[PDB]
Amino acid sequence: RWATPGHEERPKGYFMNRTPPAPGQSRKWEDWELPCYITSFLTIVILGVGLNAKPDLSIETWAHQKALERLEMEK
Amino acid sequence: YFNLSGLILCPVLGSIILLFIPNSRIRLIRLIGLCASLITFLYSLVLWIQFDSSTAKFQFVESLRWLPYENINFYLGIDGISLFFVILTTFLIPICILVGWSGMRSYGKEYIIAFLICEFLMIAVFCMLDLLLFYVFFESVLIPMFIIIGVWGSRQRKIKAAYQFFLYTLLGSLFMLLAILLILFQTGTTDLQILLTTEFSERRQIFLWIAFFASFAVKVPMVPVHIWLPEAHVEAPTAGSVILAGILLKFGTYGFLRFSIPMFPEATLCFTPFIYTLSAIAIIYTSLTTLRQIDLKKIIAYSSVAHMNLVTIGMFSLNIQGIGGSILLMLSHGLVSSALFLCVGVLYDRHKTRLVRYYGGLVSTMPNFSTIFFFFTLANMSLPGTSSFIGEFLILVGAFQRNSLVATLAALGMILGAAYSLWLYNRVVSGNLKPDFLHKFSDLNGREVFIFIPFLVGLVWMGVYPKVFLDCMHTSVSNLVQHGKFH
Amino acid sequence: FRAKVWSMTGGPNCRPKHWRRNTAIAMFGVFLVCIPIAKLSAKLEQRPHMPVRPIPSQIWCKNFGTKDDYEKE
Amino acid sequence: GRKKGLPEFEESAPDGFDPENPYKDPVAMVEMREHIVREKWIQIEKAKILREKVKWCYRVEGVNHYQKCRHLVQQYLDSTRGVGWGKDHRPIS
Amino acid sequence: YEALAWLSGGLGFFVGLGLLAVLNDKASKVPFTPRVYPYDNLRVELGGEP
Amino acid sequence: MYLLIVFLPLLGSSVAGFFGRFLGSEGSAIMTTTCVSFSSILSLIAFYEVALGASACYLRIAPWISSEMFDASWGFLFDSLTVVMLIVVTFISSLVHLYSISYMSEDPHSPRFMCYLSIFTFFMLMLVTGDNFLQLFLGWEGVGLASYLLIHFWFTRLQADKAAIKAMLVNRVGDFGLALGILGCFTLFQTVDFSTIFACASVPRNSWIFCNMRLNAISLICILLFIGAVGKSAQIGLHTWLPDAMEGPTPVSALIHAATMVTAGVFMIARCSPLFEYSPTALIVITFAGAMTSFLAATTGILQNDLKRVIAYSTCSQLGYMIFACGISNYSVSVFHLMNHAFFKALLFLSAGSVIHAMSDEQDMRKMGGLASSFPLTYAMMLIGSLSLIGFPFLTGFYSKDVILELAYTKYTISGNFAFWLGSVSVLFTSYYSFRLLFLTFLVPTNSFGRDISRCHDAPIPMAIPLILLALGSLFVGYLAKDMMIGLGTNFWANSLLVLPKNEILAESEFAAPTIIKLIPILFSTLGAFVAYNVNLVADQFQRAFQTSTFCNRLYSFFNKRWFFDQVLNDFLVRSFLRFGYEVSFEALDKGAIEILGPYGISYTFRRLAERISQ
Amino acid sequence: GITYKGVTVHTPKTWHTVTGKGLCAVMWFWILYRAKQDGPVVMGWRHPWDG
Amino acid sequence: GGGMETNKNKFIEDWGSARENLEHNFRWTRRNFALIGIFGIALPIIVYKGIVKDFHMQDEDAGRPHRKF
Ligand SMILES: CCCCCCCCCCCCCCCCCC(=O)O[C@@H](COC(=O)CCCCCCCCCCCCCCC)COP(=O)(O)OCC[N+](C)(C)C
Ligand SMILES: CCCCCCCCCCCCCCCCCCCC(=O)O[C@H](COC(=O)CCCCCCCCCCCCCC)COP(=O)(O)OCCN
Repeated sequence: RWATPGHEERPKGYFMNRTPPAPGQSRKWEDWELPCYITSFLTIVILGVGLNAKPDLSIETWAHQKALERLEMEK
Repeated sequence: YFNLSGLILCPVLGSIILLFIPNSRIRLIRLIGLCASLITFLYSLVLWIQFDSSTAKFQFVESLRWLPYENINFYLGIDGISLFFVILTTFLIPICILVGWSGMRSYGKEYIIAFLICEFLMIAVFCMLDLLLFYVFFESVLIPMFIIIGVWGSRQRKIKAAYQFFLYTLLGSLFMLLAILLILFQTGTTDLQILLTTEFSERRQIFLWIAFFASFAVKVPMVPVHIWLPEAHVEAPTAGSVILAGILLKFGTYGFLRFSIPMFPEATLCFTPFIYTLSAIAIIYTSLTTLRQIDLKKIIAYSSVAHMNLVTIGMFSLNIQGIGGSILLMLSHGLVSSALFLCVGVLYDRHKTRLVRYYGGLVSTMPNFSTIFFFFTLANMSLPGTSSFIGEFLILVGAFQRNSLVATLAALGMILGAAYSLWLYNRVVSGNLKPDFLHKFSDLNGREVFIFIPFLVGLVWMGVYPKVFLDCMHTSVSNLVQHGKFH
Repeated sequence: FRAKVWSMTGGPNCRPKHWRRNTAIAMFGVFLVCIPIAKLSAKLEQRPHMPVRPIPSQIWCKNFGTKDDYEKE
Repeated sequence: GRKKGLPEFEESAPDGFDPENPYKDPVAMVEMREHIVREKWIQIEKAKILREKVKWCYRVEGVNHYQKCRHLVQQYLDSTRGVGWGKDHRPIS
Repeated sequence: YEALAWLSGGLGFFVGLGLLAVLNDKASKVPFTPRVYPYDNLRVELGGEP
Repeated sequence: MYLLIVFLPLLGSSVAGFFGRFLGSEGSAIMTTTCVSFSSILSLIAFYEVALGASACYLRIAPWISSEMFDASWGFLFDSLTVVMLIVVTFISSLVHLYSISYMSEDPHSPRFMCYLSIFTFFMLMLVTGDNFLQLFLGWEGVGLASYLLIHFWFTRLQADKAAIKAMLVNRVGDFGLALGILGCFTLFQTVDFSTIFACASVPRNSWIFCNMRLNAISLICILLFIGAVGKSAQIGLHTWLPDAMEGPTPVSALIHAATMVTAGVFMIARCSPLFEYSPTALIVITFAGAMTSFLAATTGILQNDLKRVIAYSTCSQLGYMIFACGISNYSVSVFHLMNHAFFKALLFLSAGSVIHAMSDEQDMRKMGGLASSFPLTYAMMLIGSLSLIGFPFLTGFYSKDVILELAYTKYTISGNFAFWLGSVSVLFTSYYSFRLLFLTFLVPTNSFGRDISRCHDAPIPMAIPLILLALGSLFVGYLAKDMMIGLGTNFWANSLLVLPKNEILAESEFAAPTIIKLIPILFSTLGAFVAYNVNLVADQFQRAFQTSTFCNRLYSFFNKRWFFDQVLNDFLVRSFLRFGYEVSFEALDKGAIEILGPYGISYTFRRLAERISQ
Repeated sequence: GITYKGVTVHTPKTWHTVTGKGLCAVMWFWILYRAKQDGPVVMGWRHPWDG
Repeated sequence: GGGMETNKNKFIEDWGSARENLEHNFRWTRRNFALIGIFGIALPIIVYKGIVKDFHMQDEDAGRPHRKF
């Protein structure tokens, strides 16, 4: 049974139970979708190029450099 | 110059615009409310960009006079701890708007008024350094939650549910107010920076610590007083009930961090075993009570009670890692419990039973809901790889380093967490399908599918890489642990 | 009633007609994203030991025999 | 409004704080409190760096790690006596 | 409740046979001597001081 | 390259689960199995470049928990010990994947099965390659999660649901000890990594303050770690789950019940070798528990009359043997028996599944009789596997059981002699019920029904190649690995396994053998063969059914109900917990007792005080 | 396989009998092969490797 | 058959909204006194004593005198 074509014209079930419209027209986005989608994109970009733009200043890297230049003073 | 003033003004403008909008224009009310909430969320996120996690002192502060002699005044600001709570508060509310989006016609515009009012109200709580006004906004959240529970409650028995949630809060609130009066009359002001630098009397320390504990033991469910949360929490709308365990439950627990631990260094040490002997038996008793439960909402609330009693152990165990783990666990719980109540409320909005007996075999249908529910149960199941486990592992580490006995009882909590949550999952969405009761039912559409996406991504992000959350607040936790003593 | 539910992981007997075409894409999809895992790992796998015999991993790796001392970490 | 480099607050000592009367100069007590943690994090970090020293020593030497890392094992065990706030033996800082 | 009566006997055999291994004292029945290493039982390569 | 060993099964599982509708029931079967086979080839390459080309590989991806001096990282430890288990897990996982595609061709929800299998493969790869306790803990919990998911593969099946739930609770109670162990060892070293504690793990010699009284520190840590390994090795403490775990599909059971999750608890001890040897107290209790569990399982399996149930007790007996091997500082025979076991019990599991699903899905001994001549292939396979199981002289299983029993005899400690006695008397039981399995099936008149025999169909070719590979393995691997890894000081382990100078008894385990004890377990094996053949083939007129008055039916029930553990433990612990969670906590603590302050407690109090105040 | 009064057994395929026989004969030969070369190891008589 | 809601069986409604209010039953009885005095005043006291004893033993090992608490 590794050569016969499948007996399925389309994957069963509807994605989010939303019945596709007649062919040719769009999905008719809902009122909440557009602001929520643009805010999701803004969140993604802010957390992407904002988090990996903040200088690494903390109590960890400052202490790291300080102890790296202070453990070497054993004499 | 994205300061804290705008973060509080924006929800106020959103509420004010909504007040003068006709009820007929239901299209505009929801759109503008959601837009205001999302703008507030982005304005909170941008603060994380300019946080400057280096200084021990406080971040952006706004000072507004409140008394003729500038004795006490509105003094804003975050240090390292309330920042994440502000972000999560600004993030949960748009989810509240989205979950109650379809049925807004019956709710009206008054539904969004209460939510936005509580929104900037809880925003003004976390970033409020002045001690007294912290109490003013700490109990200001009574009215919005009272209204949400009562006006849009599910069943008719909501009348008795709200009374407990109110009066239990008022008792502790006024008990704290007396301590605030004693502190102000003794010291002279209530500004946090000064009041942390005042030599107190040991006999006075114990009484004031008890007075603060009078209310802070009600917000976090303790053994003597935890009846209000289940009764007044099963009987609230899903959009509203998702922040009783979301932000309304983190006031007292976080209030311990800001107004109890550095405030009374010599009293928390003397009262440490009492908190241990309360929370350790709470995590056992509440967890056992959870097993013999039938309502779908109450089990999640009891699991939340157990999680808060667990985080209380790790908070009073003064460790640089204990407090950080407490904050991580509180954020993770705010995510997972919110997700779980949405998951158990989407079932109610379709069938309206709230009984595990009727539910069964929900894997043969609505599989996406089953997958989401399984993921959030695993998150509540305390598995490594999710943000929770990072949460309670540090709690256990901090407790064991101080006391060996308390750690074993606390870990009994995560042992017993597999007895009720997994049983609920296998008894709701993995049983034998029964067509007698659930004749017909749909699956999640595009709204609730997108609702869980931020929850899932934040859960995984803070579970596999919690570095940024710990990176942003190592200075503040270090300053909080080292206080009063000099060794 | 099985056709009504989506069953995101596939239905019970989900047998698409062009399943071979999708499997070819899926296998190609794994390979194309597997290269970044292999490429990013080349800057890793520090093994200070030198094997007694040559292995075939010297072409894409250089983190062996270099991290000898432990006084400048 | 900062330089692109790592910040440096102060290193020598806070002059205002007097141990005999800890609550005498509130302005300088917070400086002492923050200086304590900013100096204890240095010890924590050097403990971490010596931990990685030991870890790479065990990862290089082989079976003879009971006689070629004892000079670092004794430098680790004594560094955990007063590191951070982790065990009831608080360091005498 | 009758099962607990069988439970005591079932584990009793294990511990009872465990005690019997004490009544024979196979420790003193070794046919050889304790193992010895050079250099103070390999003191340098097991710790101590160089 | 080394990241491809671990991440490819996860990637295959994720893509199969997310796009199980884009790929048919065979697309995922040929895709996930191909990815797992590629991972197996990568593991073989790593074994060639590490085990023989002795140079361990080390790495660190990113910091997981970057708190203060609690450095948690995503690094892995590609060590000589680890790569052997890489081979063991990858080869068996790929063979099981090939095995399942034939079995699951009729089971509807096919792609979900390979999705779960690949999740398990990824989790245990993460566990074995791990180098930090907490980062090993995610694999430890993920193995249990995948075990639950796979036993819960049949959501309709009520028995599977209860079995899965009980397995999760008992495994949680088990690894409670290990979970305590991570932070127990952390409070003495202020670190969680492996390379920084195995460097100096003998220095600490202080005590602690536990719940009741002050005890030792290292010994307590090792005790906690062993209690954690109890949950994932079905020891005397909590072994309620494995006997009831075979309520799900068969191909997974060849991978979860007898091949790999078997290795988790023993590999806990094996990985942390230079921690238990410095805690002699923990070693002795480990030996006691291992011997007790091995004997208990060996005498448990004999009465049961099911294919999967009895062999689960054989697996538990091997668990006890391996736990003892890890309890006497003789970890060499532990890993050697692990490698042998993953062959000669996975093979038997595949054979049992092949004969079960080809006989109208029946797994019984009382009902099914003999059909050996109907098909010789998988019976020859299972006969080879059984011969390895008893450890016939000069076979794969002999080279492990013989040496482990000799090591048990040599050590004269109070636990060595007792556990050697227990192992010697358990050899008789294991050789008895193994041949009982060989005899009650395929060597008796057929007692089955007349419809199932007509509907007979042998093992398909794709499911027979894994059996062929396992048969080829567990006939030469024992001879090939006897010299190279247990050879009196073989130089490939390096730091992977460390044995203290004091407790090193290997040379006198071979050159001081009395020759009257080394070859005795073969004598118990042949005696068990004789008695089993006599009872189950000829002398069964009275030796089979005992219709006496008393003390003989109860003897039957005592071992059938496995020492009433499922009865006494249930009623006295979980039934009591469920009773007192409703009649104590919900009665005299919160609801009813202190509720005299909420509704109907003070509400009626102010319906009298406030009333008599207007007048 | 020929059909009877209830047992209409199907004969095993060509490769499900000869493969089994020719693979089991290997193990049967290997038992004696290891009992001859390395056989003298564990018997108590004639210890090999310079003995 | 067009009702998405449950049928709300009569025998299940009482079972549901009976355990929700147990104040009437759990007011005054003999077993309640024993249960409360053995699991709300007894166990918390025992565990508190255990915790303070553990703190005292930790103090003694370090040598510092135990705090009054
Ligand atoms: C320790 C936590 C780690 C992170 C958690 C994720 C680990 C996997 C957890 C999910 C595993 C799958 C469990 C899904 C629920 C099982 C029951 C169920 O609802 O099945 C659904 C869902 O099916 C699935 O199993 C989907 C699996 C999706 C999960 C794939 C992701 C797993 C890998 C991610 C791990 C994280 C990777 C690391 C990230 C950095 C549909 O199955 P059907 O075959 O269609 O049968 C239903 C019957 N009927 C057809 C009639 C409707
Ligand atoms: C189904 C479609 C869903 C689409 C989502 C994406 C699809 C993939 C989903 C899989 C899950 C991925 C989740 C992200 C995992 C990231 C793990 C590593 C993150 C990390 O620690 O590195 C940070 C990267 O910053 C970053 O850029 C991180 C950006 C992550 C954005 C996620 C936005 C979620 C917002 C949720 C808010 C919830 C609030 C709750 C409090 C900075 O690390 P660093 O400091 O070391 O910098 C380095 C300077 N040298």
